[PDB]
Amino acid sequence: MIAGSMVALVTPFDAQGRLDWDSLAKLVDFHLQDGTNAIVAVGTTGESATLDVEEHIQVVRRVVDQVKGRIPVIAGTGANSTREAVALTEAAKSGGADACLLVTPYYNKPTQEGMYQHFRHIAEAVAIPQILYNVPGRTSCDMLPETVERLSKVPNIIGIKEATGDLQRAKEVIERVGKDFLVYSGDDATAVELMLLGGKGNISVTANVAPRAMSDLCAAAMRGDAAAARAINDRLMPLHKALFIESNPIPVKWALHEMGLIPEGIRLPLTWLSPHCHDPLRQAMRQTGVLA
Amino acid sequence: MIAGSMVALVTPFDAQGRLDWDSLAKLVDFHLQDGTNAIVAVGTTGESATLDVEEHIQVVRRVVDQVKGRIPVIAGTGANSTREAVALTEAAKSGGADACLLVTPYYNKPTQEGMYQHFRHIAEAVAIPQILYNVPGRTSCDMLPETVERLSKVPNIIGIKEATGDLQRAKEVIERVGKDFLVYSGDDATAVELMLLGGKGNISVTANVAPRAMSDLCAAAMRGDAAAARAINDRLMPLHKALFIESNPIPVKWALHEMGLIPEGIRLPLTWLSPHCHDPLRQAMRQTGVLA
Repeated sequence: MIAGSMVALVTPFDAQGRLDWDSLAKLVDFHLQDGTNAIVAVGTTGESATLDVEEHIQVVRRVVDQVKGRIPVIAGTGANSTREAVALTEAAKSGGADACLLVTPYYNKPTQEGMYQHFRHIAEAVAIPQILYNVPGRTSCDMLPETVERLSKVPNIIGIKEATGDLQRAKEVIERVGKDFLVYSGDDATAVELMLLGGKGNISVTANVAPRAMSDLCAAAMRGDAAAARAINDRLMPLHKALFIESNPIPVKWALHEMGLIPEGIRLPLTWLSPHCHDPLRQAMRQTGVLA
Repeated sequence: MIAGSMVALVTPFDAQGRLDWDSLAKLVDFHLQDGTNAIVAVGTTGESATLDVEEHIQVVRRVVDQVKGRIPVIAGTGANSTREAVALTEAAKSGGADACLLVTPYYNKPTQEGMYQHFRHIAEAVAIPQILYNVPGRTSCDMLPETVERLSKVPNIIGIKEATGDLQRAKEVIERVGKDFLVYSGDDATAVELMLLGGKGNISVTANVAPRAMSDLCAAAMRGDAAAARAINDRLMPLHKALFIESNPIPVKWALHEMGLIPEGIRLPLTWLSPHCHDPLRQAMRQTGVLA
């Protein structure tokens, strides 16, 4: 049941930076009410980097217990150490997640072969669906198509999150893999086109603030209605952009706080949306009707 | 104490991937023997990404206890999470390291201000010398010259390991900082030019296999003997190149095992030097006199 608009959920912290379960619950009800298809908990937008292993499973567990099978809950469990990816992945599983999102090793720059062995091992170590995650703009390494196809043959690897924002690349992963290997967008601005070429969804930041509009956009795209897709899309386009004027999730939390859904909390090394960027993001929210 | 030829020491693993203390000992004796200026334990080349915290202190502690205070011992303690960086930094201090090496946040892409707050916190939080590390080609982010000058004014942030290999950049940092803030090289091939420009050292990978040559190179370079430095350097040049035929530390470990100094053990997601790179690196080692 994993596809369409999948919010890359933020982890709300109170002013002190401590986890805030009340806000966590409203964001889930928010997405349970407005049509979100899946919730990705504790991934990049959820500030995976600055969470104890302890806070990490507890966020997975409360989203899973709150969702009650009504929607898939995918947990971020990638790490740049294969052993740790196994452990975090094992933790998500016996935690309730329906699948795990695993970013490619970042800082150590593995060879293409090392990336295959890395993911094949996790896939073989833990009985739980696993989605790959390619984002060279952060990891400083790129999983090439040939490596994806190799991985696409592995039993538990159900799909990939392509974030380069490159359509030529996406098309290329789609031509090389089976119909049963799902390709997701990791780029909010061009997700619509990825879906028209065969993609099966969007793991988005934009869905944080416009869930309903993003599931409408995905359904259209994934149903062939290229005209509705690009129309919702160009209407959302300034939010897409504004949501990135500073590294994510610095902006999305600002918005989320402005709609009264989360406290002003973020953990170092992240900062709060710096003052000079407030009004552009504010303008984009008003035009887009997410803020009045 | 801290400058000159500073080997970015590898952490030896046996064939099953367990720490090898005897082999760590020889590497320490080797460097104490062949004149290495300082030892950086558990940094990037020491495969920090794949070491429990248990192993992290076990290694720092063992190098320190063997060094017996004759040479400085810098431990890697950076993390993309400010709290984890303090943690690792504290373990290092209360472990005997003389200084700590801290790479910038690698996947969350913090603002320049965020990088300042982050490093400022670590420096106030733990009474121990701290060196910044900037290597955008891994971290997907770049600390700007203005952020280095600001951090250079913090009490115990003693220097920076600039790895871009961009000399315009090195000059700028040198020109901006006080002369009690030291700039070290993070790019073996251009370290000579960095020191000739005002730099104070090379946290070297090539030093793993040629401690003596790199020590002499650094001495000339840091004296002002440009002609001697560059001569040692174009001589070493094919080793510099070969040692990166695949993401470091993959090549350097191969070299070290061919030399009889460490086992054939590397941790996933890394792989052992792929078959097609063996002879080019063997050739470079023989050309430089490291292997007969």
